[PDB]
Amino acid sequence: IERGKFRSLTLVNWNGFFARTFDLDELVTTLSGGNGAGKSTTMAAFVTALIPDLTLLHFRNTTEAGATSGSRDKGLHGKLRAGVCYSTLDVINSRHQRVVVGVRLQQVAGRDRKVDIKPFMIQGLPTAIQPTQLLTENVGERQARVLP
Amino acid sequence: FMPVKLAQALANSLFPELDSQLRAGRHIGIDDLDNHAFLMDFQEQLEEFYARYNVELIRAPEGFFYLRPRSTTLIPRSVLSELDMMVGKILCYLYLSPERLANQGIFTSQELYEELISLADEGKLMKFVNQRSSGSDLDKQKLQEKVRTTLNRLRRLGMVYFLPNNNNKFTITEAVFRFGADVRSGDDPREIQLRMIR
Amino acid sequence: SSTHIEQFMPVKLAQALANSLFPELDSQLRAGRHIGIDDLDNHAFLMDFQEQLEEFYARYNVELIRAPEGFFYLRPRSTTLIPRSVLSELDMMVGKILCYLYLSPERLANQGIFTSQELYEELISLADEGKLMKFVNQRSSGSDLDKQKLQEKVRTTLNRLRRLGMVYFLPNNNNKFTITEAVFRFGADVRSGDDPREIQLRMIRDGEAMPV
Amino acid sequence: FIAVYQHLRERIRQDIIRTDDPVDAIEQMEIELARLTEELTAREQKLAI
Amino acid sequence: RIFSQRLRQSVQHYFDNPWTLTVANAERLLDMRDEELALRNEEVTGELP
Ligand SMILES: Nc1ncnc2c1ncn2[C@@H]1O[C@H](COP(=O)(O)OP(=O)(O)OP(=O)(O)O)[C@@H](O)[C@H]1O
Ligand SMILES: [Mg+2]
Repeated sequence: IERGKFRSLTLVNWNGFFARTFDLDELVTTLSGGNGAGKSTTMAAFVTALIPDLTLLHFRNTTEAGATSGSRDKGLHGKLRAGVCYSTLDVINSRHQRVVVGVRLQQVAGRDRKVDIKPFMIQGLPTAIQPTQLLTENVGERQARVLP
Repeated sequence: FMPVKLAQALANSLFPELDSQLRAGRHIGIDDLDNHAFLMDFQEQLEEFYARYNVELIRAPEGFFYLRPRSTTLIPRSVLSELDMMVGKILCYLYLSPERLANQGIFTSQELYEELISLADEGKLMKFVNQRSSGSDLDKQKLQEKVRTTLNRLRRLGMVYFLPNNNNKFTITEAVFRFGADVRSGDDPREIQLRMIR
Repeated sequence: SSTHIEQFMPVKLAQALANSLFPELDSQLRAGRHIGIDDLDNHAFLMDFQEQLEEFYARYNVELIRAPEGFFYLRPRSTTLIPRSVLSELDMMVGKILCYLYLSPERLANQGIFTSQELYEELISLADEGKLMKFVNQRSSGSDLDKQKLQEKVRTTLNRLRRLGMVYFLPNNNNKFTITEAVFRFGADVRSGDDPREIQLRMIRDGEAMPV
Repeated sequence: FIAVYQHLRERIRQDIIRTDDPVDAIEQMEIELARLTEELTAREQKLAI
Repeated sequence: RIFSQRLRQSVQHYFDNPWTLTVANAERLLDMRDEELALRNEEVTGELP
């Protein structure tokens, strides 16, 4: 039997990323770059997309690992920009079925730094469609817009 | 077993009282010297103690402590009235700069009454009293009554401290900020507070 | 030695407070719920650490009490740290009737399952129907609309007693329910064959009951 | 002594034990005890199988 | 035949000395009324990589 695999990860309107798509590897994928480049942010987006349970999600620093802190802020809100945001995964099923899972993220206006999540799923999408293009509208001269 | 410092904390004579208060929803500010110091000292363990109830112990950035229930709260929940929030937002506005020179931290019921009346829309006012009411004396009287009532509620919350005499004059604590607006880089507090009030 | 649980707290009390059952129970108890023999988990827990709990709650100026029938409950003192409230007279009428129903061997064959209609029928059989109707409405004179209103008030108060833990509805049918021994507190004014006035005085002195 | 008796009189559990006489109540209680012991014996025998 | 008389007469004559029991009635946890959720909408745009 052929085991399923994760094909790619897509980020839209995150802190520092407007619309970026990482193509995963069959065995190992590495992220490199100086401090503050955005590696841990990519990890967080993936996990978020995986388990949208807002109760659970808590992104501590790598230092202070293992300390149950109850911090005032879970650390997700700041990784998002104003407006609408997305995080999606493309998966090839053992059945050789292409399925697109993801979440719609959006900041909540108000003093409390809260976040809203709406999961979604897509089945049967043609192999020629890329999520980056599916989630954006081409407005103006190569100045695309994101769509709700 | 149980962590030693947690056992120490809840063995303290101040705990029962503070527990009682907290469960009620009271906010602990810098004014309550002993309670605030106690929370500062034993926060790391009290947070864990109250997490067992599916209730969150939060320290606001301004400095005051309070409890926030989850959906799964073990403590029976209760919710504020629209009028309540109205009033609260009002008090947040009154925590102004000219306040210092205007009243030296001590207000009166009439200040809030008149501010409420002046700043709010008629329609929502009506909604607060009864939709069939129309600009009548009796209506105003009832509104006054409700104001007093809600004010008392708030005092229970610890938002507002009445000066110790029968007359209705009070001072506003920092914890009123919980009503306040979101602050963005360079934004003027007066404007944003009014924007939400509108 | 220092940094040792015994310095601040008895081991058994800390062991109790660390149990997974405590928060539930605490929450409930504070809310006024009575604990009987049927909810094993809770009851057993109570039994195991009785004295520690009593000592604990004492801090609050409240007595953790154990009735002879085996049910636990909270009785606040005058100086209580936790608020105290009183039941309505309609609640008492339904309470004393539920008590007589529990005792009745004539209905023991039901295996504890009673219907709101049977309760209502027993109540009207004993109390003054037309005079009791006064609490529903000052003009009540036996009209069916007023009789249905009385039945609905009964349904409501019964629902409140359920929350106090005095009665349990069936898992799928709400028109039927089962009694528990906690109802015997409604007989506190007559369990001893003595002068009613003196009994009443004793009860108010103990903080069990208030007049109206 | 009177006080003692008065004290005790309230503490009776249910109707079948309503002998207003404490001392009289004792035996009834004990009867219950024996009854319960037999029921327990039968139940633990059932549990084994 | 002990409680029949004892309890029936109490219900029959309750209104001559109405009395009420006491219960623990701890306060409910006051919370903010949830306002209608207001998200941030900004129609963001940008150059595509
Ligand atoms: N919640 C947040 N609010 C504001 N800025 C944040 C937040 N989380 C991360 N940042 C900033 O985003 C940038 C990316 O941080 P991130 O941890 O993803 O980088 P990195 O390349 O993984 O770094 P490092 O390897 O040092 O952990 C950094 O400037 C960090 O300060
Ligand atoms: Mg990082």
